[PDB]
Amino acid sequence: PRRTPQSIPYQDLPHLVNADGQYLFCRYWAPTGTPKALIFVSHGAGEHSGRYEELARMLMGLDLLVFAHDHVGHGQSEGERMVVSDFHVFVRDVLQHVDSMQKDYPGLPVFLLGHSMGGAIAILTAAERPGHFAGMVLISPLVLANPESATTFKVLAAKVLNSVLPNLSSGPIDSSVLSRNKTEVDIYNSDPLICRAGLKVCFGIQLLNAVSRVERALPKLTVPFLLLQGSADRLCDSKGAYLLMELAKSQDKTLKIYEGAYHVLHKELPEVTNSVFHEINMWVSQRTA
Ligand SMILES: O=C(c1nccs1)N1CCN([C@@H]2CC(=O)N(c3cccc(-c4ccccc4Cl)c3)C2)CC1
Ligand SMILES: [Cl-]
Repeated sequence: PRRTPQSIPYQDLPHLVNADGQYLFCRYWAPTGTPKALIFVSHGAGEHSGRYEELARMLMGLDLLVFAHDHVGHGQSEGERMVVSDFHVFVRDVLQHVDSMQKDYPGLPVFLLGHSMGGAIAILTAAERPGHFAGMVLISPLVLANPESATTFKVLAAKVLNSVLPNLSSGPIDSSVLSRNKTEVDIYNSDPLICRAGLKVCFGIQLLNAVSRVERALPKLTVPFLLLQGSADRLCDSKGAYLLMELAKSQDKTLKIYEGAYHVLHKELPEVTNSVFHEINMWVSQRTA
């Protein structure tokens, strides 16, 4: 039997099989009655769909059907950890899941919610189906990386690829600089479904591809969106949030900046997280009435 990386059979779990034959672990939060809309939650690099439990519960409380999967190489899905043949795999697999749910809830609007790399995936998914999605909620989306970090990575990648230097990595995710909430940092660090390994050069190249593709997509974007961004984001530079506001053609676009907040706004200090939940609730409520 095909099993998760934790050895649990997929036959016992909600799942899908992607176009490459890989099992992806799925998660669903359905309201008791007819949903008003569907919303797909797109997690980021190194994490998984279970990080979004409370936000998903809030959205299902608004009578949306919330759905997600662990991207290939993440969480309880198959694949070598935190690698991908090409970044578009993630987009393709989101569209598979979206298409399979929409046909069983025909006529319902579909939203996207994404954080960080998951926000890049949401942008590229909406740009691939222009006019299709009802709206997108973006939490610190990967639009422009920290320029020092990105430069460092490009230099390292050239040494590995071009000068064949072995076993080099620019390092693992450092959660301590991604939230000011120390309790959330500790919870993340001990989550058994995250990836704590050093960044592989092949995956960093796909993240660079993502940023390049997002840049080309921004003028095609017409989807309504809410963009939430912290001013002290060490990973997704706030300049990218301003770029997205400027270059998207969407007629319905809103930015909220959280002064002093770090990258993971939905796992930040309680005043920030509570605001993030409130703002998402009101934005989605107003667009699902
Ligand atoms: O919940 C948490 C908490 N932190 C503190 C408290 S809670 N999170 C979940 C969300 N991640 C985001 C999601 C995402 O796409 N990220 C991402 C994006 C681009 C690059 C890299 C990267 C950087 C270096 C090495 C390897 C890699 Cl891959 C990571 C990190 C952060 C931690
Ligand atoms: Cl892509």
